[PDB]
Amino acid sequence: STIEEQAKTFLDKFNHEAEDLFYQSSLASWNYNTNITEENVQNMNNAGDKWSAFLKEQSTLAQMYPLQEIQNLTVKLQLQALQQNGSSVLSEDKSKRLNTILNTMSTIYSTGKVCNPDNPQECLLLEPGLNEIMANSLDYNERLWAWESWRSEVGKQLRPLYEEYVVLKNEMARANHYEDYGDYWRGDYEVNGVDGYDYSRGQLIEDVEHTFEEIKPLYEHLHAYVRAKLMNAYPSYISPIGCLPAHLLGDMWGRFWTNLYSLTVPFGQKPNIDVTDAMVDQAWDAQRIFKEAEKFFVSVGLPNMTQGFWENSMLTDPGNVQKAVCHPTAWDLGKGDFRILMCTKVTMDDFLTAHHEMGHIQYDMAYAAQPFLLRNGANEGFHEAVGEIMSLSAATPKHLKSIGLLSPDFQEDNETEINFLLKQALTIVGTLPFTYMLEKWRWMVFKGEIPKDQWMKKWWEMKREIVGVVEPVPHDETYCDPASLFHVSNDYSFIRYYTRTLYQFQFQEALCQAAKHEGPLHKCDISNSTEAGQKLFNMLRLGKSEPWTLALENVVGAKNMNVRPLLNYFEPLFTWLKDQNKNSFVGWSTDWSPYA
Amino acid sequence: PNITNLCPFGEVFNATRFASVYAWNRKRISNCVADYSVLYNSASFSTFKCYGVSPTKLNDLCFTNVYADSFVIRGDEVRQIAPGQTGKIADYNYKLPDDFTGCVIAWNSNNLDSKVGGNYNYRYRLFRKSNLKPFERDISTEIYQAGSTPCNGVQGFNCYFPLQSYGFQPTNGVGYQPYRVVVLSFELLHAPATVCGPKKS
Ligand SMILES: *[C@@H]1O[C@H](CO)[C@@H](O[C@@H]2O[C@H](CO)[C@@H](O[C@@H]3O[C@H](CO)[C@@H](O)[C@H](O)[C@@H]3O)[C@H](O)[C@H]2NC(C)=O)[C@H](O)[C@H]1NC(C)=O
Ligand SMILES: *[C@@H]1O[C@H](CO)[C@@H](O[C@@H]2O[C@H](CO)[C@@H](O[C@@H]3O[C@H](CO)[C@@H](O)[C@H](O)[C@@H]3O)[C@H](O)[C@H]2NC(C)=O)[C@H](O)[C@H]1NC(C)=O
Ligand SMILES: *[C@@H]1O[C@H](CO)[C@@H](O[C@@H]2O[C@H](CO)[C@@H](O)[C@H](O)[C@H]2NC(C)=O)[C@H](O)[C@H]1NC(C)=O
Ligand SMILES: *[C@@H]1O[C@H](CO)[C@@H](O)[C@H](O)[C@H]1NC(C)=O
Ligand SMILES: *[C@@H]1O[C@H](CO)[C@@H](O)[C@H](O)[C@H]1NC(C)=O
Ligand SMILES: *[C@@H]1O[C@H](CO)[C@@H](O)[C@H](O)[C@H]1NC(C)=O
Ligand SMILES: *[C@@H]1O[C@H](CO)[C@@H](O)[C@H](O)[C@H]1NC(C)=O
Repeated sequence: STIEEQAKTFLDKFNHEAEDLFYQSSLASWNYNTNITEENVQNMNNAGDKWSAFLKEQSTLAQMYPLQEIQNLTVKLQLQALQQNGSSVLSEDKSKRLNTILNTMSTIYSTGKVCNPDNPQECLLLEPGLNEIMANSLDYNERLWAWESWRSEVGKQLRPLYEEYVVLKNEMARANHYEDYGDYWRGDYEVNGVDGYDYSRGQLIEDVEHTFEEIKPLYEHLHAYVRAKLMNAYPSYISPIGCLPAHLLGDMWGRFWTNLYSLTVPFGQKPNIDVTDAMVDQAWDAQRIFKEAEKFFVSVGLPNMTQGFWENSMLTDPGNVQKAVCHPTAWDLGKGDFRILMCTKVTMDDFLTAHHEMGHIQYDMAYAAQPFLLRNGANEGFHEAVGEIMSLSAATPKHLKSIGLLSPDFQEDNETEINFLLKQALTIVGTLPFTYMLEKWRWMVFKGEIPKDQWMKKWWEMKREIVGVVEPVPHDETYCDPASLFHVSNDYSFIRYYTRTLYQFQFQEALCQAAKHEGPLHKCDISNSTEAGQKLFNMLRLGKSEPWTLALENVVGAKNMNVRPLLNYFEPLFTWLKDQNKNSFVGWSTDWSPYA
Repeated sequence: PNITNLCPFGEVFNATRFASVYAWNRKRISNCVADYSVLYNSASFSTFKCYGVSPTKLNDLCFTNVYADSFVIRGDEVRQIAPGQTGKIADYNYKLPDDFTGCVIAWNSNNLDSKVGGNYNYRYRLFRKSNLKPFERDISTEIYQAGSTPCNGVQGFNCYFPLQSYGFQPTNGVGYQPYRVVVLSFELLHAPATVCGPKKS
């Protein structure tokens, strides 16, 4: 008999018995996260340690099949996931050292404490407090002190751990047929099957800046406008020639500029569209909010929501001693079980979060028919983009008026539209250069172009060039600034957030085009459009069975990743900014610094 | 005539315990008056899907030696019980002929055959050397060789156990909760017919 038959029998044996164990682990995790008792901790530990202790043998057995003779693609693609060494390529000592390094790095990051100089006994943590200080405060000196204290009492001891971590993980990757760890991360964006849809690991590198160079003028104009407004702000600090400092952005790292909205409102007098008071006045509970969110998807055309979601899921207000961590999550426990978890309150942000999580649930429900190993998105960027599309499309004034929240005789004009566009831009488009620079730095350091001595300095001039952020105070070699980040100290890839925005805007533009809408793109709505729902479903149902290049062929007409929809969305904002700052100049000079 | 003689459908529909699909239960029914009206009007039954005989004319027809086969399967697999159908249990566990003249009833049993820890007492056949002939029952439990080497009844490489259990749980969604299925077969051979419905006066 052929090898393919043996592989098929092995897969059929494996998946059915894996499903039940995965379901048990998911149920234990749900019980722990919904009811925090001591018993649940060890129950989850002893009901999940078995899942890996079972996956190990299945991975071990899936090597006697010589994966260069299998055909039919789908079988080979399914078997590719199983044939993963993981971290077993190395001996016990190196593996346990790496695990201990990860654990100690996580513990150091998660227990940070910095004390103000006058009281060395009352410290502050990254929890609200120090974060609150750098979020919603006004003093220059205290912001600078908090920045320096956090970067000098957290990331100073991380340098040796990260230095050993880099070489250890690079050695593991080289043992796993990848010359860098950057290749190991980029392997997700790789397909070597059908001809005409193929994609290589190194192509993403050439693609990232190719699609980044087109949005540079927009970022430059936003930088110029924000710098001008900050010059109307804190005096004798900003320079009208250079680029703005680091600790004045409005966050610990400057990942998001949302906290900076208050200082740089275009008009100010015009109030934003907020319906929290209207929602309260009509006595709206969580059930009403979730039913409206379900009706939106039903009107679009997606399948109706199943029973048990309204029963098993913890929708709202745990209340009494029954404590529960309630970061808003959507759980896919398997075996046709879907749930949500949230502490719902009466506020607009809760409405948007409910829509986002419901979209996540819909996408999870779409591909339930695929085999066990292929129940994910085509790549790591599709899932969050699909989730955020509904949030983008559910905040339009027309949709709010249709559900009877805004006044029926409401009229929108130039000022409020520009205000909303600026508010959304400050969050969406102000983070792309930061992510691009961080990922470029990580790839470069993994490849080893920058040696041990050229770590912090190179990081800083690439930040000054790409982003436009200067030194409050110098750091020579004894600090590790990027290490003081959640996604860097916990070993998480960061290029997902760059592709998510482009994917979501391409999807929104395609749906609006095939939805018969006329006018500006930012006022588009996809409610009451069955064709758009059918087009979206035809791609959502695929799962991981097809390459993401083919996935970007049913929603849009081009497989490549282009950036035109972003420049189309912020068109009125760009044309207002063009005639807004007609005296100040775009661009920055990399030589001026606050301290020199 | 006068007062009729009932037929025992209670012991086949309201039995406390059914049997796994790989050993589906068979019962023969003869010399009785069967009333299908109470079965048709019942609202509990989800699937009442029978082809060769019109549902409203069961009482008019008169057959001999009716058969009833009962088992318990998964929700998603109820579509596999039909003439000219293919799947996993249709060709390995229970196969119907292409000239079927019978009637299949299926209903939900989530609150009877489920347990909070899981009901692991239902098993089905997953690996066979070849397909199954119509109305054939196989209970052989022998190790399966998927390669070109003897297995000697030990679960080694490419040597699998043929029967695999079920994982029913109370919180599983529709399509995984257990369903109970019973099929009625109406044969008509040369001996005088005895089994058919009441003659109203
Ligand atoms: C999507 O389509 C639905 C209908 O399929 C739209 O709902 C309909 O909205 C209109 C007004 O926009 C409603 O008409 C009004 O009804 C009230 C009574 O509810 C009446 O007092 C008014 O004089 C007026 O006739 C209509 O009832 C309503 N129908 C349903 C079933 O809800 C919905 O607005 C559309 N969403 C869009 C276009 O975003
Ligand atoms: C199997 O058990 C079920 C119940 O577990 C039997 O069905 C039930 O049979 C009783 C007795 O005839 C029915 O009660 C009657 O209902 C009528 C209509 O309301 C009423 O007028 C009578 O006075 C009497 O109360 C009952 O409705 C019926 N259904 C249910 C859901 O309980 C069934 O007969 C047993 N046998 C078989 C072969 O199914
Ligand atoms: C690879 O093999 C699988 C069988 O496991 C094929 O899947 C079946 O394909 C046929 C025809 O395309 C469908 O009618 C079936 O519904 C599919 N599923 C099953 C379970 O049979 C698959 O098409 C094959 N792919 C290639 C490229 O040969
Ligand atoms: C949470 O766990 C405790 C510990 O067993 C238990 O007493 C309590 O009933 C649980 N909560 C709920 C809502 O069941
Ligand atoms: C996993 O490691 C073993 C050595 O322990 C090696 O023989 C095997 O080929 C590796 N798996 C893959 C898929 O390369
Ligand atoms: C969708 O589910 C709701 C929940 O009860 C129901 O009211 C509505 O009729 C359903 N719509 C369908 C099945 O088209
Ligand atoms: C918005 O700008 C256009 C462009 O001239 C103008 O015609 C219109 O009156 C403006 N609307 C408001 C409310 O200012």
